[PDB]
Amino acid sequence: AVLNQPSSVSGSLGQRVSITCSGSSSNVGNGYVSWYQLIPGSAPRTLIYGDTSRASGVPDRFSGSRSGNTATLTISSLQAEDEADYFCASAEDSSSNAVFGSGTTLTVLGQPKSPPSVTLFPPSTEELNGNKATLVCLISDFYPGSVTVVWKADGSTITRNVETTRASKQSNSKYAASSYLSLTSSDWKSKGSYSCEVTHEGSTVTKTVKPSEC
Amino acid sequence: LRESGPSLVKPSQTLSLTCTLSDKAVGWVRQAPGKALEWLGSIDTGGNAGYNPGLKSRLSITQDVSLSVSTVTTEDSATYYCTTVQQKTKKSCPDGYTYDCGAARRTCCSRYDFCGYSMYARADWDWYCTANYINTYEFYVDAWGQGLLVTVSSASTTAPKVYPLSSCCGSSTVTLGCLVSSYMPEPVTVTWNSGALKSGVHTFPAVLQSSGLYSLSSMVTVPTFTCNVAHPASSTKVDKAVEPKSC
Repeated sequence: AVLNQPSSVSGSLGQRVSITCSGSSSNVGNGYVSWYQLIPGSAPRTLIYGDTSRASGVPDRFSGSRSGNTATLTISSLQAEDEADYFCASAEDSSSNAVFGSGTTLTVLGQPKSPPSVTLFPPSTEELNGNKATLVCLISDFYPGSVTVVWKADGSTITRNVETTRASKQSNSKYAASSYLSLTSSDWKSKGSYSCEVTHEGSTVTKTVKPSEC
Repeated sequence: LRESGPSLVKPSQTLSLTCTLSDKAVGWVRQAPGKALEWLGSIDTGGNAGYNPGLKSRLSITQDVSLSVSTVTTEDSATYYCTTVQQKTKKSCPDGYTYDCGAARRTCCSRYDFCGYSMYARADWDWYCTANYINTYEFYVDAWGQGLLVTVSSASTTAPKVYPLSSCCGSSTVTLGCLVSSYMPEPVTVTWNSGALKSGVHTFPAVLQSSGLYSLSSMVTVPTFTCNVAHPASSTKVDKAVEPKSC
């Protein structure tokens, strides 16, 4: 048995959002549900216990409700620091047996668009003291969080040996990502220029390193 | 709250952690990567302990709090949390029997004039009274721990080699980094100047090349600087200095 939740919910900043939690008489119908918030890198924080008892430190914007076999959690006056996964929970057939909802990820829209900052690092002397060369392209401080990255070498797109991470939120609620080019030392000194091309909302930022001038 | 234990165990072994006074009820919640929260076990003040029925058989919890799972498999790789639980069971007269008679009789009655009667003392007792009860359970989690990710794998703990990241000498806002390359498994923690430098720091998510080895970078922005990398699976703590290029 598992409690059904919507996969995701989204709203504009300062607004209201609602998340359901549909169970049965064995679990949700038998009493009062519980809610928890998970932000990546942060420990989960209890949001509501009982049908409506606000958490020990949660503000008034969060609200709870229940009608029948489905419970709903409400978030008013949305903020940017409320992007998180929210989990409903309750007990079934035992007071020390718990069941959780499938989870719901909330995203607040309408934040100011920001262009990405790009920094392209050359291989370190110690890494080139083996015979590997890793170029590191660090993308940061962009919104929305969807960039595309291509690598160039001597006016030609590089197809092989490229790995890029998905974008993740920062502490200032802007997005960041990184891309890696993994070569040998002989290949690093083989070509004359390497470029990291980052595309975001129809606009491109390009950084270049030259193995001769580093 | 604080959980402690190994970050990597081989398949078909036992995984044991510990939580770090005794005037509370602590429970263990685990979450596989991307999956939903999964209840494991609780522990009250009196020594009792409630478990997931499906995961009870391979689970235990004993300390003077420390848990233990048996014959772990790849499906046991998860982030294990230590929570502060607050369970409660409340027996209630099945409603209809509007009057809850005392504890001496341990019965519920539709009319109060039948409360001073033991079970089946009166021939009419069966219609207006019963001895059963309605069992309703309440539960939540008072507090949480940060979590300790434990990875189950047949792979061997490979420690990372950290490299400094500095720009080619070719100016208004300096940017340095630290490349933690080729480690296994997750996670690693990067701070700067032992944490004295908190502003302008981002530690990117990890990447996985074809070799199955993780790499990640941490960047710092500034107007010397030493990044501190730590890998618990290899007991490794490196403090590599980032010295800028002369040129």
